[PDB]
Amino acid sequence: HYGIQIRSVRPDQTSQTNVLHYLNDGQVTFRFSWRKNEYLVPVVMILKALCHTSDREIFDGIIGNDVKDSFLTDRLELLLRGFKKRYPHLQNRTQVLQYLGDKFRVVFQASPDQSDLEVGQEVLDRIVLVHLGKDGSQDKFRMLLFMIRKLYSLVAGECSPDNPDATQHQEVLLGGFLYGMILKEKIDEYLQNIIAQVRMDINRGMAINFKDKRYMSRVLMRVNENIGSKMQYFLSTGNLVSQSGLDLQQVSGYTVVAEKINFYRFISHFRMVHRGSFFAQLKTTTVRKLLPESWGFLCPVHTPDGSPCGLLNHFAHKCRISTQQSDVSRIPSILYSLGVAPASHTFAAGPSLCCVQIDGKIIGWVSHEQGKIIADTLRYWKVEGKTPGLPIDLEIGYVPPSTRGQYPGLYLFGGHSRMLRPVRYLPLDKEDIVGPFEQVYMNIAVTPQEIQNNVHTH
Amino acid sequence: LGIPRLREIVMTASAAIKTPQMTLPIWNDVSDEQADTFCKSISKVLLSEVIDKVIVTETTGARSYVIHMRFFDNNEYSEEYDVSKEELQNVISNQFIHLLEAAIVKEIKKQKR
Amino acid sequence: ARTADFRTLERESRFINPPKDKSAFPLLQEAVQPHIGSFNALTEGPDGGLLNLGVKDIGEKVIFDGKPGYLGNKLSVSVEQVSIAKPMSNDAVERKVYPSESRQRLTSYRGKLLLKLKWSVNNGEENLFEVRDCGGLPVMLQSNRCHL
Amino acid sequence: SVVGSLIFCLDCGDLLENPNAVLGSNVECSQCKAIYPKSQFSNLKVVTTTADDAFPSSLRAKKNYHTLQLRSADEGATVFYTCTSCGYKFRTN
Amino acid sequence: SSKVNAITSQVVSKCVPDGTMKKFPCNSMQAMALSGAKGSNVNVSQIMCLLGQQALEGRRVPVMVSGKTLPSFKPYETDAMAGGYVKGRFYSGIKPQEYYFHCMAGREGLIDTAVKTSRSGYLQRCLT
Amino acid sequence: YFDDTLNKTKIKTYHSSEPAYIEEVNLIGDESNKFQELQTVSIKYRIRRTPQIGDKF
Amino acid sequence: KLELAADTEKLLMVNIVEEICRKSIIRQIPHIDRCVHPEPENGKRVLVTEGVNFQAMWDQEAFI
Amino acid sequence: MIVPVRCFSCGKVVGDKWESYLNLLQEDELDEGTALSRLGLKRYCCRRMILTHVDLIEKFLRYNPLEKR
RNA sequence: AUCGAGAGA
DNA sequence: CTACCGATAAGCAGATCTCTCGATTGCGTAT
Ligand SMILES: [Zn+2]
Ligand SMILES: [Zn+2]
Repeated sequence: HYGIQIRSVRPDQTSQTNVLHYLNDGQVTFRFSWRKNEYLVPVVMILKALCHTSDREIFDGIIGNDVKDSFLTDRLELLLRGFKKRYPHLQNRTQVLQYLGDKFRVVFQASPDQSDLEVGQEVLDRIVLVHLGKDGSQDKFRMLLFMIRKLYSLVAGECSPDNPDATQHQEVLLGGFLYGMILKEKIDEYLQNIIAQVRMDINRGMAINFKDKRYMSRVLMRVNENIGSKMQYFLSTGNLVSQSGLDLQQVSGYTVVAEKINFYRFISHFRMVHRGSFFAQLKTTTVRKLLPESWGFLCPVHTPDGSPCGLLNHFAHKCRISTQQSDVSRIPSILYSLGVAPASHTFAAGPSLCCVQIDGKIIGWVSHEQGKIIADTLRYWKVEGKTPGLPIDLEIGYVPPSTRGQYPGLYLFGGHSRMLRPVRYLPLDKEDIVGPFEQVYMNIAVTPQEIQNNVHTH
Repeated sequence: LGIPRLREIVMTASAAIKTPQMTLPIWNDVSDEQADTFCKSISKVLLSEVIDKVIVTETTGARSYVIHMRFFDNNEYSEEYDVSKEELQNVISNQFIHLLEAAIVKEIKKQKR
Repeated sequence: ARTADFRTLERESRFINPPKDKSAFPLLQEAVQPHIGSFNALTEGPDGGLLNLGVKDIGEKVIFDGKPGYLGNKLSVSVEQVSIAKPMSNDAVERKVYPSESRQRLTSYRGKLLLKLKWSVNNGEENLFEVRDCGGLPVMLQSNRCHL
Repeated sequence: SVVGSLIFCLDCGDLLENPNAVLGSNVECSQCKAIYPKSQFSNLKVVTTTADDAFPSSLRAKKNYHTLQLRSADEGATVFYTCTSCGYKFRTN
Repeated sequence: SSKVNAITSQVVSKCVPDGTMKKFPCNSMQAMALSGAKGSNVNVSQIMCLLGQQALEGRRVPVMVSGKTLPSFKPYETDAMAGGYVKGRFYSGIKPQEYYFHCMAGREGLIDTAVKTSRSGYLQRCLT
Repeated sequence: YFDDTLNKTKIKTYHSSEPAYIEEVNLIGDESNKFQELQTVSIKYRIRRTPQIGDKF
Repeated sequence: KLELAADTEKLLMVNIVEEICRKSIIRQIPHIDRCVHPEPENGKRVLVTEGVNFQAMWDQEAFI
Repeated sequence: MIVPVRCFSCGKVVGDKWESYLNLLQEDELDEGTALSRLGLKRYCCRRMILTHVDLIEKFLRYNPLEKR
């Protein structure tokens, strides 16, 4: 029942989920879904397709200096040996990519010109860790090693199950990003429609010419181009008619009618965030509970009574949602100045070092005390708007080392859909912006009368 | 309690209920100490409830295992569960080793496929 | 002092003559900031916007003709630019249509969606570009694709 | 080259086959095609231990100023005082 | 919860009705409570003495993975107020943290009533 | 409206138990470039909701 | 000490051992999970056992 | 919307006092209490009618369909 | 007629 | 030495007070 789920999102704000199930026999499987169909793949196959890597590199990546962890060593031996025994061939990344391309040809509608090697590169670029994007295979390799370490820590009992229904591990789909995703999907289907139309031309009538403007204009007139009408249908019905399916659960009820009974109703229409229609038809009631993680982000009071109680909650009136990607390029340069060892030539692992990670991309490794110091310094320089590399909206989601608690590490976040609230930074007395991920570890007094010395920072 | 129990009783008449219990009246000549001792000697005790830790020293120098079993102190687990050295040795020799062999061979047959 | 106060005079003045510089109550618009920002980000911002990024990520899907190793001439259709126009009407030179008109007509308030298709053949031997109307794309009020 | 129960080749960095599953005095790397004599591989002793939490038993159970560190550990902590009577604020290093 | 409920009982038994300003039968609040017209001594005590421990799913308030039950309280705060003990009355008002905890409890109560209004609907028809 | 398929004038009817007053009548013309007849008209009603016994406050 | 053929692959030998230690019983009477001695309510002194097996308790007449 | 002609609770005509109330607030620096007192509104039932009137008809009047805008 | 959103006790 | 009857792992059928509003098949084809 263990696993690791990451919801990677492309730069055009499209989502792709990659899970890492654990098998009791010692092998980890990689699960994704291209169309409305689930596909399973051994984790070492993708780990070898990502880059030219040996088996000693995988071992030294998933295991750091703790070669004496018999749990880790036995799990890794079983995993590597099982891959080598199930697929005795595929000794090189080229062979692994070719095998992946052979595995996925009809599912991806790959063209006959597409070689198997480049089809494997295509599935690699469109499935595993899409947020790293193309030309980020080394980063995807490091992130997969990190996720395997974290899964082994989870099954070893050294980590706690991150709560999916806690606001600490949630964001909000803004509803304009959903519009953009559906537009991208519809124009993709439009391209597929014109390709299928020329396919029917080929199969029926030999009169074709891919250089004829008359032929182009004649075949385009035989396809459907009412993307606007399809968008109007989506807005009118709420149904998400998708041939591929988004990374979402429900298929209907995405658009509500903004009622105008009074201005209070109208304004609250634009402040409500829903859990989903999935949880309305259910019996488990742990998802409706009011949790401390919603302090300052979700309203404790404003929630309807009856069926939608606990699911149709509203934001605090000072809860800001980031719709723009923050300038993050020079933050890695700042981090290396603070003491973060670069993630290219460090060779460290395990939950005994702080994994400094920016927007789902590993930046480096550093001790826990130094990670705490770095988080404090980033907060100080973020509130004090002198350093040009640190936007005020940066969410410094530090997680300290505990005993069987959460997985430690420094998790800097930027980008869209984040939940942000203004809170007064007590040193130098200036406004600060915090998110749900970092809030649950920082002390935030509710009134200046009750600040405790060396306790509260905000 | 409540609706789940009313369901178990009058809605489906389940032969296997969630919490099967039976009440045992006691003789008035049995002290509470004797009643508690009887409760301990009647309640079940698994083998895992006297185990401190298990160390498996696997050596392939033909693939062996040296399964050292560590128990609590005798004057502790005998007092807690009324289980002695003789009964512990008997269960280990008869049922534990047999189940271990069965699990090992089943896993071996599974790994062939 | 006074803990609270009716702002009778300024309320009456602002009712009689609305502001010409900016809307009072800035907090009333920071509430709908998420939706407006989400819709604005798909047609503006760095790298051209979310729609341009999406059509870049989609790429091209190709087909062959089978005419005489050699499967024939390729047809790599793709999109590289998506533009949204503020809603207009043709009732000539196009005028501006307002959401008041949309509500009164009991019809939608939709702009015009234009995609330039890239009818590439044989890996860039010749490219037949063409923009094309794709129906009416509904737009959200007070967004950069609205006249308000 | 050898850690616990896994043996890696000194050059290729590949996980060698199980020593007792191959022919005598010869184990072949799947990529190096190199030769490792079965000597110096006497004891592959891997010692484990139970989960320390897999046996839940009753016996198991019975057994205003704010100091801050900014740059590094070497530099001293900075205390950010704030008087409550007047609102004057200063930091001490 | 047992200890803080003992303290709550001490407070209410000490301060009602001896400490009240307007007394029965003039005090209409106590008149309604004792007479059985509306309310109860529990409601009177919550209005006039304190709200007491907030019980959630048979437990106190939930605690995040960091040991903090709320951002205001330091990790592993051994204090009754941190765990949900509201030393506040509806006559004088409750602090923001106690307001948050009381909202937790009220939401749980609303959920339970919504479930219980029809959790027992199939049994009657199956019998009848 | 007069129907040519019937050669007889047919009326519609206020289908509501609650009486109302005509607030405004909007003449909507189709956006097509041709200039057709009047085909869509919007009629608004005003209902006096004097507070009576039974409604909630 | 336990021994096996060299041809066999690697086994966890901790997970299976833990499962077996959970499974194997030292002293149990069929269907009885736990017998406890609650405080005597209504005056009578009663014991409650988890699991019903009437014919197994008929033999302990000296205490029941 | 438009000033109520009569006070709800008692029935004293307060509809002829809205403009004079605004004048007393504007020209003289009289606060609401003193202005209401000078207007002759003694009972708080009468005072609330003019103290809390919103006069939304001014905002309603800018949408004139009979005038070129 | 069907499925989606919501509302009252 | 094989037929017949149990006996647990797997598969398969099924319910859990009133009232508004909004929306409603995709292509294809032979003239
Ligand atoms: Zn090698
Ligand atoms: Zn009056």
